[PDB]
Amino acid sequence: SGNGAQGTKFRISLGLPVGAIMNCADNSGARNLYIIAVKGSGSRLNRLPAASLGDMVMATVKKGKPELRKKVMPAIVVRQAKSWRRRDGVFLYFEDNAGVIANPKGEMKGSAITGPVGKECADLWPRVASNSGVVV
Amino acid sequence: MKYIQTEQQIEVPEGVTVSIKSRIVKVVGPRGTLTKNLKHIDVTFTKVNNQLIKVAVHNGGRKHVAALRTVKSLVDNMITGVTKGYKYKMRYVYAHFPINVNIVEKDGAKFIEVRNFLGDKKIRNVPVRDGVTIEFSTNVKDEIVLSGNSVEDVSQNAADLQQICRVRNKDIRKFLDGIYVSHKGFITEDL
Amino acid sequence: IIEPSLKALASKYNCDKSVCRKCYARLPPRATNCRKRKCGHTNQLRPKKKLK
RNA sequence: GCAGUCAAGCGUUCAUAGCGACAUUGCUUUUUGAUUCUUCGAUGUCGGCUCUUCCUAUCAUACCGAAGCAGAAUUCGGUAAGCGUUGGAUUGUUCACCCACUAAUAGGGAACGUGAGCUGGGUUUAGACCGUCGUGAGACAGGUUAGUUUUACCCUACUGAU
Ligand SMILES: [Mg+2]
Ligand SMILES: [Mg+2]
Ligand SMILES: [Mg+2]
Ligand SMILES: [Mg+2]
Ligand SMILES: [Mg+2]
Ligand SMILES: [Mg+2]
Ligand SMILES: [Mg+2]
Repeated sequence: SGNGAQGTKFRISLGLPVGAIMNCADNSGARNLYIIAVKGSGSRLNRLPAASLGDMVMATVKKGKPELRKKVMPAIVVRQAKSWRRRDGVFLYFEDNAGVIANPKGEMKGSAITGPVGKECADLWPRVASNSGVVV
Repeated sequence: MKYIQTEQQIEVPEGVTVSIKSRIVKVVGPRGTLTKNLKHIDVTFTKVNNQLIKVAVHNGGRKHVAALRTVKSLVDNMITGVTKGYKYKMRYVYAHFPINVNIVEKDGAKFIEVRNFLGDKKIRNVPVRDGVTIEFSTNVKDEIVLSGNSVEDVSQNAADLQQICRVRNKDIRKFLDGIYVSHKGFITEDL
Repeated sequence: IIEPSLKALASKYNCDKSVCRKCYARLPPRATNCRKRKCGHTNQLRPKKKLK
């Protein structure tokens, strides 16, 4: 929520620490992404930096096509699993964790996105919402 | 070496009449009145014949005798201020952004207000002291005129305006933008 | 607009100043010693650098 | 380890923006020596974990001064210890070295802070193996494996409570 982020994101619950493997929502060859860092996180002794819905993270593809493997690169979270509260009132949670890969300007490498995408993620990133299928 | 006695001579003009008790110097004339407390100095004043006053020090050192001549110039400036008056002119300097200044009221206090100094949104208020009276000069572009009895007030009021418009985090040699003091003089001409 | 007269007005305050070598303090143009007492009133000054 | 003085030279031009040889004057006890004053009727000998406080020789944050300071990005210095100074891969490690984030990943002290607070990987008892040395018993501060961590109810201090 900063690197070319059009708008400001309200706080939500932190689902994915470093070491989590979310799925790959896009169709650019990658199968699943191992999160190593969060762009724009704090620093406290012993605390793991934790991503959430709409954040940008540094990820390495573990399972997938051989070109994407073995090179750290940016990505965006599109579905969570740890439930979060919206200002409107209701709590909600997706079935599984997922995220698209994208260059640091915030532009989609893949063509389309399978499954639903969060409304908090869609507004913060314009190029995600261009290819987005179901918005919540 | 402890000087046995030293003295200076204050020449009083035909208009004014000055009064001193302890070390409180009242000075009255055609423009108005002034006052100054000098109870930190240790000197002696003495009258001789209306148009001449004699300040003196007895058994003074080097730094003591230095302050003796200072007192002459302070009391002289009170006399020249109440007779002729003081008049400080300043000019605007700018390249791209034109500075727009105007006198504004706030609880009847009167402030100088500088807008758009080097293309800024912050509005720079500067207070106007008691005695000084500001007015913008017609038929000369980008000029201001301060004037009053006291030098201490007028000059200090000019200095505040001067020092509220600094350029921060830039090469000041290149960025020559500000409101600078041009000419110091008197209100009345002739003298 | 530089303006010949108003350039010389601004340069009187900004450019025409000396500087102490020890403490880098700004000083008047024809001074002999630095007014700051931390550097010990040293007598090693120089002119402020010209712009092009 | 840290700081001065002098200034032959470097810095297109120019001793001193920023640098600086030959010399010379200091401060420090976060290095290592030199010494053997105290302790051998014993002051528990490495590192890590945990937690508090202090120092400034200031890495970042506040406000400033210089520049070979157009802007942007940097470089040198002042007042300042108010407030911060991380997550990992390998090693018992201190130290080191990489990856990543970050405003920043500054340096130190407190019996080389801290074992009736922990842990016991390391060192340094007894078991055992290899290599070199020794006629041999054995040696090796060379490598490798397995090896007991006791006691507070007393006075004070601290935290609460009459
Ligand atoms: Mg830990
Ligand atoms: Mg002896
Ligand atoms: Mg003991
Ligand atoms: Mg200091
Ligand atoms: Mg110890
Ligand atoms: Mg203990
Ligand atoms: Mg043999």
